[PDB]
Amino acid sequence: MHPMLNIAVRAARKAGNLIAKNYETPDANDFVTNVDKAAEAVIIDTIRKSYPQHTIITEESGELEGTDQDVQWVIDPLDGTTNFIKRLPHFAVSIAVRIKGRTEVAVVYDPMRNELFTATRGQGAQLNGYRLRGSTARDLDGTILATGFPFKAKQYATTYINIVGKLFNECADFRRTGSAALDLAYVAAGRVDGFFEIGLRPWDFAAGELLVREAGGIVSDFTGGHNYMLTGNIVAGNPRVVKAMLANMRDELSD
Amino acid sequence: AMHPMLNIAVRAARKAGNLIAKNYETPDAVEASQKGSNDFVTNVDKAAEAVIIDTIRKSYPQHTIITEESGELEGTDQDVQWVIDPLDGTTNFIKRLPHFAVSIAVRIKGRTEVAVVYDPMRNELFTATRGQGAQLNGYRLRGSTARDLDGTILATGFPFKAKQYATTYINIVGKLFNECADFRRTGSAALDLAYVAAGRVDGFFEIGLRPWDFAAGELLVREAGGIVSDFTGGHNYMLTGNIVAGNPRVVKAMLANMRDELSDALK
Amino acid sequence: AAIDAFTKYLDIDEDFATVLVEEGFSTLEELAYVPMKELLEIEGLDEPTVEALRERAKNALATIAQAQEESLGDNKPADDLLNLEGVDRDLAFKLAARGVCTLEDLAEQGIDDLADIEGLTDEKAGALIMAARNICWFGDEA
Ligand SMILES: [Mg+2]
Ligand SMILES: [Mg+2]
Repeated sequence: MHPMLNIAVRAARKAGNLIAKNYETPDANDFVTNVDKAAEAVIIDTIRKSYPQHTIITEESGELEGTDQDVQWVIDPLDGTTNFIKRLPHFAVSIAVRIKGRTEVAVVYDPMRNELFTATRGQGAQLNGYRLRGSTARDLDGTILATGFPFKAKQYATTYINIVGKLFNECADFRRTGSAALDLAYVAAGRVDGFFEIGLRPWDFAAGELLVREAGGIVSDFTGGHNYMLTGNIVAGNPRVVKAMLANMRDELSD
Repeated sequence: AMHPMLNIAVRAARKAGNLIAKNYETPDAVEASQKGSNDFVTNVDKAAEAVIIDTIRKSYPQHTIITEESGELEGTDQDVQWVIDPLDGTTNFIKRLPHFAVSIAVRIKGRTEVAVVYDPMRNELFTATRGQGAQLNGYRLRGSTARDLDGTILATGFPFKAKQYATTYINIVGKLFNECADFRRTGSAALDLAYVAAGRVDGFFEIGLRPWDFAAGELLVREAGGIVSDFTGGHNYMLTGNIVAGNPRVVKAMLANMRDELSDALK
Repeated sequence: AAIDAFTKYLDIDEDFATVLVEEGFSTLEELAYVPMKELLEIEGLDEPTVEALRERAKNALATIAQAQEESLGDNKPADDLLNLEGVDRDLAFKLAARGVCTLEDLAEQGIDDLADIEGLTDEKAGALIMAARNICWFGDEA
């Protein structure tokens, strides 16, 4: 848990350094993808030097294998890309290392605020030396929902709207900074009570789901199942609020 | 040079924000109490408001002050007002969500003249003075140059104090989601207005906002190329608390889109 | 620190003396026999009282054994945690030892939570947890 985490942390460090460096060339749709590729490539170099056996899984490069196919590196060098496209500073790098059909290492690093959340299965998820103890809410009273509008899954638009309508009738308020990984980190660190989003992808939540579960929370799909890994339908938070949310949101779904 | 009252206001906001940051790293010192709907108010609010009032009275012992807590402290004069929010997004500071700001603006003869908002967590300082413009830490602010409701990002707020409009509100958002790309929700009206003036989000709108939660941001978005209005194109937004703001094209498109979805109570 | 142990050891009458840690009274099995070269240093306990000491010593060993077998059973897989279909007595051992001695807190444990369970794979564990979610969250019963 020490060496893998140290390597991942150094990788996220280099990624965040390059990202923040390139964040100072003001321009007013492509160069964002260029620096994305560059950060992904220096991450790839970090993967090749240290442990050249593991395999890499990126939204961009798909999956690039080596010899140890049992150790997958799921590295999103940027989440909430549109923010960095608009200079809105809410974005992070999400490193994940899955071993034996299961996530084991997780890191989410915002270089702007310098937020470096780490997570090993079992021993838990730390932040800068602090332990994330989830949220204290037992229901949907006065709580905050890290809600995410499906700007890539417009098919479920109206369904999602009715769902969030019922929620806001029941719950208190939403938040959306346009960064799934950071949303998961925040709901993990008790900064926002509950979280739920539609149509996500493994390279996005790969680390955040572990960050949440290690914080006395759970991650599931809209039907309590465990296929949210690929169905992109995720609800997360400490179990009280997740139960209180599912009990209200089940009866207006379509999947 | 630098507008005088603007300098006093930014110094006061700096001190208040330093106190805010000080209270932030201590999740013990905050001793809040619930006052409205799904939100507390902390002792930190009182401390920051006190610091701001004192710093203002130091160099202005007669100006009128306005605040959510102290209502309206009528100084010996009543033409120079200081609308103050020592915290926008107290809900976030409760949960220590690092996204909030202090807000200070000055009204002269009813017209906002200088305004500042301050995010201590990112050390961002949105200043804006009338007839000279808005600045972010020393850079000009022009707002998003987007020309239509396509690909835009829309900042908004849910009416946790007036949830009756929610349904209507929902429909509005629903309608908007037909065209716009994505929304934004930070629970901080002032910072939403700033981001609009910052060109970070390409449009903002909220149903039923408090007067001292935009009187600083509205001058920012004004002098940053953007315009503000109510949901019917009028100037009564200061009373209804119903705000839309952004560059002229996106504001016009939003108003055209919402002319139907809206309810007659709001118009 | 033995005050709960020697309650009734030399207990034909407790107003004789407190037990002796000079020989230890802290092995309880290798102390089944200590010769009379050192067991003449006790006073006020004649030979019938010595046989009574042996009887109450068997009783004290019984007390320590009972304390052992009672503190061990911090598992208590209950009927509400045994009735669960697919959850036998042994899976109930392992689950009530995992850290959830109930069902409501059980529906609040994911796959990786209930992984490494003796007698359950990953997929069937997930199916059982989903069934527990049906019986605690989805069924909407009380
Ligand atoms: Mg990505
Ligand atoms: Mg306020």
